[PDB]
Amino acid sequence: VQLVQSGAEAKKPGESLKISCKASGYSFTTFWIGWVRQMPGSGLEWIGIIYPGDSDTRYSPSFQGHVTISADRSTSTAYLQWSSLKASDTAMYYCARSAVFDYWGQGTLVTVSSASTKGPSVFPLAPSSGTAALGCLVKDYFPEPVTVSWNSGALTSGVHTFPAVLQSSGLYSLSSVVTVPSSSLGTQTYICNVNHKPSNTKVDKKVEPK
Amino acid sequence: EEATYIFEVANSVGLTGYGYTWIVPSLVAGDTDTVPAEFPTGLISVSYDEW
Amino acid sequence: ITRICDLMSDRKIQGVVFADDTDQEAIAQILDFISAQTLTPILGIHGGSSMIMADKDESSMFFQFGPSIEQQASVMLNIMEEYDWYIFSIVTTYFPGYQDFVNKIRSTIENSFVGWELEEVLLLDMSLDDGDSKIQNQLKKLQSPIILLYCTKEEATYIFEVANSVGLTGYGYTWIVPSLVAGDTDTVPAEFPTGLISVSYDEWDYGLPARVRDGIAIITTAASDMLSEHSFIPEPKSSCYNTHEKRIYQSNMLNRYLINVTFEGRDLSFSEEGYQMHPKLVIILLNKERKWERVGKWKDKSLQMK
Amino acid sequence: EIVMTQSPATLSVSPGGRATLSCRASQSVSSNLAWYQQKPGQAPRLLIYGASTRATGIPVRFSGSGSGTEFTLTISSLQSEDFAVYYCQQYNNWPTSWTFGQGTKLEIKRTAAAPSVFIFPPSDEQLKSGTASVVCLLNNFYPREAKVQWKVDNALQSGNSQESVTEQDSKDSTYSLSSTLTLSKADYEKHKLYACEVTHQGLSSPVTKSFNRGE
Amino acid sequence: EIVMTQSPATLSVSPGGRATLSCRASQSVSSNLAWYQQKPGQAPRLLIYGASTRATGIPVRFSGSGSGTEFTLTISSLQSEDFAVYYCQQYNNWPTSWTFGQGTKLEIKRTAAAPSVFIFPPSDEQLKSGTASVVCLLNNFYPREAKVQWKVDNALQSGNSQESVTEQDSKDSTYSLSSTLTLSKADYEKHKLYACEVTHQGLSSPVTKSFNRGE
Amino acid sequence: DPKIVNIGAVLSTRKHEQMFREAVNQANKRHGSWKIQLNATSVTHKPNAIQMALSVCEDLISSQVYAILVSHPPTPNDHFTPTPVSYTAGFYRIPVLGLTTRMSIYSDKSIHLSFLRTVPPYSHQSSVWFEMMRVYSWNHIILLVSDDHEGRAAQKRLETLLEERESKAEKVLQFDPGTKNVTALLMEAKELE
Repeated sequence: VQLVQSGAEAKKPGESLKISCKASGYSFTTFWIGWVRQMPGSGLEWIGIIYPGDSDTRYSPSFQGHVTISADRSTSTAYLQWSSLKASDTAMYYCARSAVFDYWGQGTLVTVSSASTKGPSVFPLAPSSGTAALGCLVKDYFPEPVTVSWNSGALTSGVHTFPAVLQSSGLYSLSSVVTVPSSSLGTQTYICNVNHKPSNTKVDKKVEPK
Repeated sequence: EEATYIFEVANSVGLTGYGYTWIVPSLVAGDTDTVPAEFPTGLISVSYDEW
Repeated sequence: ITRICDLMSDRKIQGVVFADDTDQEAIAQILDFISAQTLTPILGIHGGSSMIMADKDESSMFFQFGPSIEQQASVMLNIMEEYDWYIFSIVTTYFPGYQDFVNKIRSTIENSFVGWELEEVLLLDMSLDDGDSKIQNQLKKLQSPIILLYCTKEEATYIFEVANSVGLTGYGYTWIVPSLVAGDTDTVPAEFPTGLISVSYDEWDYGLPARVRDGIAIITTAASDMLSEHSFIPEPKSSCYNTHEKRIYQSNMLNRYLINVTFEGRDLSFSEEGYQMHPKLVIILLNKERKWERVGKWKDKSLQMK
Repeated sequence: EIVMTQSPATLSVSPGGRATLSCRASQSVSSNLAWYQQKPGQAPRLLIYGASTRATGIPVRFSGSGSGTEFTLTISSLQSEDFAVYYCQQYNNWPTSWTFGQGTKLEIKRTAAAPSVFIFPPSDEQLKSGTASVVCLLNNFYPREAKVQWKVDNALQSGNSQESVTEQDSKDSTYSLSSTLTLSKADYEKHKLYACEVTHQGLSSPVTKSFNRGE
Repeated sequence: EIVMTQSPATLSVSPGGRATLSCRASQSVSSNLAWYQQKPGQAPRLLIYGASTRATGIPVRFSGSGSGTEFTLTISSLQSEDFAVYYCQQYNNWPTSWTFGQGTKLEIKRTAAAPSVFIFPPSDEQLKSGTASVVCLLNNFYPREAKVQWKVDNALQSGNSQESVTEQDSKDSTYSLSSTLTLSKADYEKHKLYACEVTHQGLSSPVTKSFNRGE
Repeated sequence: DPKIVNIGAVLSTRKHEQMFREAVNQANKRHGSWKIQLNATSVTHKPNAIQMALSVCEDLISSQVYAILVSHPPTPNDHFTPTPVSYTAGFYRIPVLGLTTRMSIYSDKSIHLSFLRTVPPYSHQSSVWFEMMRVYSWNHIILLVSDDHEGRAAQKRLETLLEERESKAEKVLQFDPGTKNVTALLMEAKELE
């Protein structure tokens, strides 16, 4: 059995999108497909369950009349289309398998944010004053994600990628840090490489003590 | 309690029908408020003037 | 079915005899079905076909060697009457033909001028749930020196257990069980009330060579009689898939030929029902040891015993 | 109309120990209850259907029981490699209700580890942008909680610091903390002493370490 | 005239499992059997008396019963304090024989660790006594099965090196090995190259620590 | 995870298979599909009963059915319908379902040992006759059943239900089927009150 979902996307408030959950593991009319939502720090909430074989659909009591759950008969893809009323529904939607969420999909990260695409800002957080911590702070970027590597991936010991925090301006900030022995402060070159796919930003920043 | 066991055995072998009536004294009767185990209906006993 | 289809397609056979060494019951159904759909006669001599089957159909030609329930019942009540015992009782359950059993018993009791007194009929069902206490109560209520039984071989163990719980199989008392209850004489359900009596078909006194000899002789004699009387012989269509073309002729007179079977001065006439009219039956008794033994034989409507 | 509840709070356990959390049923569901062990950054996996059996392809280190009582976890003799999040849901009748819990997340237990503390002032290149970011970093500490205080000229700061804690490492199961304090240029230039106070059970006394602007 | 057999000799029970050791009764020893367990550095304690009971102040993990026929216990929910040395003592004719057996032990499983290999020549002071000892030291390796040998001018040596293995480490569950070769001063001065070669589960290839005399 | 199970049915016309499949599809939708998946194998009637028995064995060999349904043939002769499946797919003691079997000689659990039917037999119509008679002021019946299993069992049931009311049937006049000369029986029934 297998399940493939639509790619992650971000849209401005007041728009209607569609994500297709396609099942290629079993017959298209044998199970009741559904939809669940997992927002950060909220849990799991059911949205709608539909049988693609007869388009029979049911929806959650606290959501009904806010989005459509369509399907097909040959492409075997269930379309979970939303409406313009969505403004704070940024989450990672999943499609169920047999009404008990047997085999989940890859997930579709849907973002509804007012911030537009813009490249990240990388700052070298240098060490001072026999192990010292040094890193790179990636701030003020949108949308997700940002990949930070040390020495083009050759440096992996002690590398910690902090979870991104959200500021009031609808932007994200994280720090990628690493502990290094103090004997290698001036005898080794440390450069952090930051890549942001949506804005295709590729920046290599040297980290040296101030 | 011995009487209760004997009644259990007897009704298990179908002796306390409508043709076998049992007479028992007051010692077997005990307190006249509880009915332990089987105690098949139709038992006639004699006791002291209590109530 | 494929073996038989190859059989009447390869060899020009008009009538076929089979032998089996298993107690399978469902085989008799398919042999009867073949004997009905195909005009050729089918005869059962051993295996599960020897077990009595209910009745044939409109165009079935299937004769087996097994006495009917009525014949066995008559033999055993004749044995009981010969034993200077005019008292009996009825115990049975919900089984196919038990109604005919009771009807035959009642009819022969009423027509007889002997003083037979039936004391109630037991028809408790062991397949019910939570009825064990009721069954024990009925077993305790009924107690007669002579009692007949009509139950399956599996229910024999249940009846043995409830009787041992009742304990009525102590001093002088008898019991008679049919052929189906005994099953295999070498085996016993570990609860034999030493002194049991039963009537059944012959355990081992008629070997298969003699049985097949008798069957072949009967078939050949019937064929010769049919060929000499009507001065013609029948022939169906040997088609396992085009058998509908074999219905042009009506070879019903073959049954009239087979119903006059006899050989070596023995009344071997076949009943229209299918059961043997004049078979040999053996009485078995249970001794002190864990084994049974042949007691008497049934021949020429006579019973001998020691 | 009966939301499943998970308990008790957080149940981080040592390696080689069982994991038993309650999903006390408020309704009278016939036999249905599930937990669906999930790993953040992945999709939840099917753990139990019918609140009594186990699906094919899964070991027997997690199960459940109950028909009218509270369906509860039946995990015993497990390892410490899971450290997964545990919700609990049920379906009394389908598809109508779809009641779900909130999830009693389970951490990983270990020996107490003191945090390696460090500070990071602005690198003089964010100064022209008009934003000053000061980062306090804690590395390789247990447990997750760590009292972090930002003091600007030894003054209490509230509502201007963002805390980010990493998950347990695959090697030593150690957490990392990053407290970022973001201020304007004018507010940053009005003070010189910026200090981080780090209090943890792995330290005999809380460590207070300060830096000065322009050095 | 009774012999007790304990198997396995080292019950390798991973953290989060069970551990059962039986006492093979050579004959029907009534219904009375005794079980004892000792951790290193501590005397054994009476675990089970009478082969079916539990001692005072006892946990509920291990239990066992029998009637003098291979009385076997079962210990589940094993913690990190398990994996001690287990002995069994039968008693039917108290006192007539009181024969003992051989006993066994157990170990705690963990991830395999690479052996840190070091070498040590004489410090030019031990050779003044006419005897030279050359040391190979293995640090923090799991399992304890590490095969080491000595190469003296690429010549096989056997029966001249004494090896000591430390007990399981209380922190990282690791062993330490010290293999010392002892020779005369003339023999030590008769050769220059001395190497210790170690092969282990965690080593892709054997690691050789080598040195030359007077360098 | 849900093990595939095959439930088969033999029934006339090609069209009937379409709602056979539709109904078995609907049945699984009522429950979940994470426990069991329901399939179906279908075939159509054909004259030679030997061929039907052979195809039944081939199907159960190729389908290991959990329950087989048997229909009536559209070629009259309403007696040969449950001939092959009753005893061919009965050796393994597997349930068999019939829909339109008003004949009662299949109800004896001595020959078939595995048969469930959804239509009552003619003994129940005899019971209906009794119920009609119960309050209509009629207590002087005359049975005229034909000498056959389809009628003899009905007569026996009618008798055993009547004797519960301490009443009796005056006559059991019974003629064999097929023969067409029956007049004297009516005269015999004529000479009564």
